[PDB]
Amino acid sequence: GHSYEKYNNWETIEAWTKQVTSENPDLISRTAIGTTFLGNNIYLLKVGKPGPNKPAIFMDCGFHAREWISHAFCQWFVREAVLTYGYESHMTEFLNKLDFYVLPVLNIDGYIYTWTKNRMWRKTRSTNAGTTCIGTDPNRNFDAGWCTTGASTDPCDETYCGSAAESEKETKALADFIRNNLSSIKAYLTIHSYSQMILYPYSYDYKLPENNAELNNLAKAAVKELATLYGTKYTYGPGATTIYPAAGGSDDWAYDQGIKYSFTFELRDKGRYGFILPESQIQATCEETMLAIKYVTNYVLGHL
Amino acid sequence: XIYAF
Ligand SMILES: [Zn+2]
Repeated sequence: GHSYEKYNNWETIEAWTKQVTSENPDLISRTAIGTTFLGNNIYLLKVGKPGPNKPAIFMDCGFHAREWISHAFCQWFVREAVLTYGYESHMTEFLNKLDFYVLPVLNIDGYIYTWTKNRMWRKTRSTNAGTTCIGTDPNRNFDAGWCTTGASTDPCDETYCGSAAESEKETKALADFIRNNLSSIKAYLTIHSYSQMILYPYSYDYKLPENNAELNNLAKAAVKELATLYGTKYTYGPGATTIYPAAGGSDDWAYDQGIKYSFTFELRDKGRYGFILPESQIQATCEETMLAIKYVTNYVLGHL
Repeated sequence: XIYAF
């Protein structure tokens, strides 16, 4: 069955999205924002106490198939939201004043594949013209300096940027949903591993966002809150100089749509286990990440 | 998450 303490396969995660919404209709509603290449449903959980014209924070997990602690965290977040609402004053104020759009797994097809065939798969599972090589890197497929740097035009590479921007059903679906909801989404958070980083734009170029100083201080403060629990050390900064130049990412794209608070989160660890983080580390990773997420939420709330 | 950075 489903556990928050273990990695769950897609069948279990899908059944969980229905069940947790079913058990908490007062705090959660579910939709799909599109389907994947292989016809799976890209679910989105709207977490919050329903009200007219509320602002929102958008968070996705599972961009990259093999980064399983990412998927894990979205599920953890949702449970913590429903558990502490009415019991922990901050989360209670958060759910009352805004919504969280939580997209638990974006790249469902790749995720299934990491379970069925290849644990180290990263990309989507779509076919490509002129080759047998499979998949596009969803985080190289967004219309942000698309395919100009840090991406590959070779479908056989794990940073393949796609035949065109948003060529992928999954990424077009995410981009469509965000455009269509631009006026309410105030922050964009996308969960990855591993590196222990909080990154903001830009990555597709060395330029800096006009609110660079704000973004940097918020990341700084977030990294601090995160450390308070277990002393886990994160680093922070513009993607381009903080890890590497890479075009077509969703964080940069979201920011250029006008969402001023845009962050990629790289969770545990720093390489000892890498993508194959032991399940015994799930709870600790998620707990400390919550503090960073909640700090940002609080900040966004006082800067509407 | 690109290998091997
Ligand atoms: Zn990643």
